[PDB]
Amino acid sequence: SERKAINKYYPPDYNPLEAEKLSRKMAKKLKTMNKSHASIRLMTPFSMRCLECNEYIPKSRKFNGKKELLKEKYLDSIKIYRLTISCPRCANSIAFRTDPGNSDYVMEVGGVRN
Amino acid sequence: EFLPMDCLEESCPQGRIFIKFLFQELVNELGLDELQLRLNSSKLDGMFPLEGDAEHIRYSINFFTAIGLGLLTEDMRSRL
Amino acid sequence: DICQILDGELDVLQIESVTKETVHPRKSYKMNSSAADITMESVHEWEVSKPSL
Amino acid sequence: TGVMIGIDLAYNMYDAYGNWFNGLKPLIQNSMRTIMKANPALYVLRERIRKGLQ
Amino acid sequence: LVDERTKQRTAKAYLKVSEEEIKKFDSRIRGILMASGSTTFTKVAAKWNTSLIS
Amino acid sequence: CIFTLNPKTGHLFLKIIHTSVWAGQKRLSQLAKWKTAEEVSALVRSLPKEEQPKQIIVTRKAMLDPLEVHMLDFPNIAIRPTELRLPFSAAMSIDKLSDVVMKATEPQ
Amino acid sequence: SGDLNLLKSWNPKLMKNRKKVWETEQDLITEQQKLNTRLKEIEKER
RNA sequence: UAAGUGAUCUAGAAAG
RNA sequence: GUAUGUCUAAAUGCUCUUAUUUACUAACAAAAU
Ligand SMILES: [Mg+2]
Repeated sequence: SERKAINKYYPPDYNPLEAEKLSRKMAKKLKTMNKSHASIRLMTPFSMRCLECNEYIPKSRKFNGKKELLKEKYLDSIKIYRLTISCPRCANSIAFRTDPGNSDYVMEVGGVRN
Repeated sequence: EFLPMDCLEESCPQGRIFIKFLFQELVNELGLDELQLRLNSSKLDGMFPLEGDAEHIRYSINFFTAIGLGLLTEDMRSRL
Repeated sequence: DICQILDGELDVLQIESVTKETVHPRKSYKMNSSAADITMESVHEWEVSKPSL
Repeated sequence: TGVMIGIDLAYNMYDAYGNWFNGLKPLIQNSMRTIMKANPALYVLRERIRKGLQ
Repeated sequence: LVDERTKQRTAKAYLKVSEEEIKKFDSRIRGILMASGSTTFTKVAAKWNTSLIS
Repeated sequence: CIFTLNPKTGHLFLKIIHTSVWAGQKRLSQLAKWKTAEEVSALVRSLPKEEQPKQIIVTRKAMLDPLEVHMLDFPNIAIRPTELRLPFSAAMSIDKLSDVVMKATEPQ
Repeated sequence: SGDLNLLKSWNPKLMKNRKKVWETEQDLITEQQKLNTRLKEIEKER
């Protein structure tokens, strides 16, 4: 019952491998886990303007974003991500990408950096 | 703490310097004249041999001179 | 691995059959109790030693 | 009558105890040694440990 | 203490870390301890060493 | 098969893996790698100190670690990777070898 | 605390990620160099 | 002629 | 300290991949020789 709980109770018949298999079988059917744009909490490094309503969301402002994987990676084996945000006033989907060549981000049809 | 009991031409490289060092230490601790007196009090034939022994004490005297000390001259005078 | 080894050296040690028992999955990590993992039938009668290392 | 093979995963020590018949024991020992040198699972475990420790 | 003329160890001088210095040390230790709920054990240890060495 | 070729003398130490090895098994590829490593080790053991290798070269990338593990007894023998996608996967394309592989009732 | 993003995997400004990227570049770069030289040699031959 | 006997704190769980 | 709130009428088995993690959480804490 307590966040540092050592052992979760299992039923008396719990073939772990079998259980895993079952879960897998019922993971394609599952709504969540079988989808993109999984949530995340992030502060905004770019400090940018929301292109619709010009709301000047500043640096380090916290948002409940959606992180999604971009299939087209950078180079070969180092992934890059789309990080969706909403502007506070108008609900326009701002987002950005993390191209690690410059050790920084790229704006993605959301707003503009300034 | 210890009793001054000490067993000392041929025997003079490292050993001689060690002896010198010891003497210096003694001087530092005691006080020159006092130290000398103390030495005299013990039998002490090795550090200061009293008998002249045909210019064998000359070496000892020289050694003593090398590290600032007294009584050597007196000893020398005594023997002639 | 043990089973494989047994299979490899069946007739050398006079082994009829090497049965890997269908234990309960957690038997690996039941430290209180235990169970025979690899039961081992003989062809002729084995003359075993006392419990030793 | 039987044997209890035992492998200390955190020290990589192994030992077994129980009943034996003629010619078995050396072979068993050899097998154990082989396993310790290279079992896949054990190797994996070792790797994991290394990773943890860096 | 030595007389420079005669080279005699003519006096003694006993030492003790003044209470103020002790207090300072204690304060330093406290500081090291305080503001260290996170810190990598090693960092803390290093700090302690530094203090102690000083 | 386990194609083990000495490029100096042309000695192909071909271990024929039998179908009875894979009976009632899982995580099969991994197992196979381990088996291969074991075989290699055995081969090394068999070879005397004069005839033993220096660089055991491996074709694939992920045949290194198991081999290394198995070859801790022989630290003098280095295990080498390669950029070359070498064509020893066409050992079964050779006829006689293929035939031999087919006609095996044991590990050989 | 201040900047949250610093405790995220995806953040590229995180140092680990940067290191990884560098490693990737370094390996790839090396490969390119190896190939580049070969290419140059070929050109020369031609 | 006589050294060398004994004094031994602790000790984890939750939430924040 | 892993926030939160509104919203609710009464195909089957199969196997194969792993020396990893699109991992998530930051309420917690922050210095040198
Ligand atoms: Mg509170």
